Amino acid sequence: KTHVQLSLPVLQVRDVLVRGFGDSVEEVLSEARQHLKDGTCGLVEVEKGVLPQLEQPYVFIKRSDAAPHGHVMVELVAELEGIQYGRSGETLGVLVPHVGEIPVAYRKVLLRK
Repeated sequence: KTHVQLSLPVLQVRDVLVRGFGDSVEEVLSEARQHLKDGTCGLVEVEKGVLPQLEQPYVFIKRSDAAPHGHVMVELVAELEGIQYGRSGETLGVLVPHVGEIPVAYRKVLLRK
């Protein structure tokens, strides 16, 4: 399937134990896609002061369309030193590994895979 229905645990930035997916744009997109498939991917909602508490490169989920079955269609865009690899809509949040942090909510998305 080109798209997969996922429910992503929304984590508070100060709870996150592993604050990024790796060290290159290509690695973080790779790792983010693997964790999304394995159900080991969390979402941090971007507000003032969140991104400097996480590790670059960042992986964003961005709205790719204007929401089948409640699930917003999203795609991945990475960012490193102010350059983004990908072009998409509004940021829903930044992806991080999930290693058992208690979420505050769940974000239903349809992921272009």
